[PDB]
Amino acid sequence: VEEKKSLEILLKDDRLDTEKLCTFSQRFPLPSMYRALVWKVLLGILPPHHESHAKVMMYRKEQYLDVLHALKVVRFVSDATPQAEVYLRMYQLESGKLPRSPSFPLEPDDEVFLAIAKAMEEMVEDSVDCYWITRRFVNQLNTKYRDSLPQLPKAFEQYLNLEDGRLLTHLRMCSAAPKLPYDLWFKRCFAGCLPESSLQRVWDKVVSGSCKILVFVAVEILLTFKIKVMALNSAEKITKFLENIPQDSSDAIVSKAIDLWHKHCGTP
Amino acid sequence: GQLQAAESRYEAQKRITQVFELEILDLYGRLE
Amino acid sequence: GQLQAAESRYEAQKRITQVFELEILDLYGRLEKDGLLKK
Repeated sequence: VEEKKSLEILLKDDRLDTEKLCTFSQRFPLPSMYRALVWKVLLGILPPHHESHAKVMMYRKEQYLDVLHALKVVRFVSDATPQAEVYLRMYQLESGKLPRSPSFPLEPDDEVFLAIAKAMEEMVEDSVDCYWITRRFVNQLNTKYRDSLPQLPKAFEQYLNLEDGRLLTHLRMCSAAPKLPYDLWFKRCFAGCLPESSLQRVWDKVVSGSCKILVFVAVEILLTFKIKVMALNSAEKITKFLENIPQDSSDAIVSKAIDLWHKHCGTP
Repeated sequence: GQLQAAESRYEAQKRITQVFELEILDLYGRLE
Repeated sequence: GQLQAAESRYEAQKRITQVFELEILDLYGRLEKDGLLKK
C-alpha cells in the first residue's frame, strides 16, 4: 500500500517524468486503477503534460472512429464481427496491410495480434484505450524489440541451465527443447497462456522497456511444474502440456518470475 | 505531444483514402 | 501555428475521403442495379 502512494506523487507532476514511471513500473507492480493511465503515458498514447491529455485523447477518438467507419464502408466489418477482429482490421488498415477480403485466411502475424487483442480486452474495458494500447504494445514488439525477441529462445536455455540444469537435461533427453511453444511465449507474450489478472503484471514490465522478463516467466513455468514435466518422456507430450497449463498457479509464477528476473539482471 | 497526435490523424486519413482508392478501382473492374 | 497547419491537412484529407466515400456508395448502388437488369 505504501508503493501506491509513491506513484501518486509522480502522477501529480504537471509534466510527467516518463523516465521515473518506467523505473517504478520495473521495480513495482501497478495499482489496478492507474494501470491504463501509466501504460498510455509510457506507450506515447498520452504525452507527459497531463493538461494535453484530454485534447490528445480527442484526436485518438476521432482517429478510432474514422478508421472504424472506413472499414464499414468497404464492408470489411459488421456488427456481427468480434471486437478483437475489428481491432485487427483497424490495425491492418493503419499499417497498410489490409487484405482484399475478410474471407482471406489469417497469416501467422495476424493471429498473434488477435491473441493479444483478446487479452487486452479483459484488462482494458474502454474500446478506444484497448485498441490504442494493443496497437502500440504490438508495434513495440516489431520495432523496439525486433532484434531482442528472436534471441529469447537461446536465453531461455541459458537461464534454465542456471536454475535447473537437470530439467534442461530432461528436455534435451526427449529432444523437446527445440519444440517448445516459443511463439506462445515470445511472440504472443503469454497471451492465451496465463489468465489476464496475472498476465498484466508481466506486461507492466514489457511496456516499461524490458522484454527479457518473458524469459524468466517461461523459466518459472518449468520450475513450478517440474515434477509434472519430469514424469513425461516425449517432446509431443511435453509441448501439449505447456500449451494448456494450470491457471490457478499463475499468480505465484509471475511473482517468482519477477524476483528471478531481478536476481539475474539486477535492475536499478 | 499534441502535434504528434495531429499528424497521427492525418496519416490515418491518408491510409483510409488509399483503401477507398483500391476499393473503387476494384468496383469499376467488376462493373464491365 | 505548426499545429494549425497540421489540422488543416487532416481536414482536407477528410474531405477527400468523404468524396471517395460517396463515389463508393454510388458504385455499389450501380452494380446492385446491374444485378436487377439480369431478371
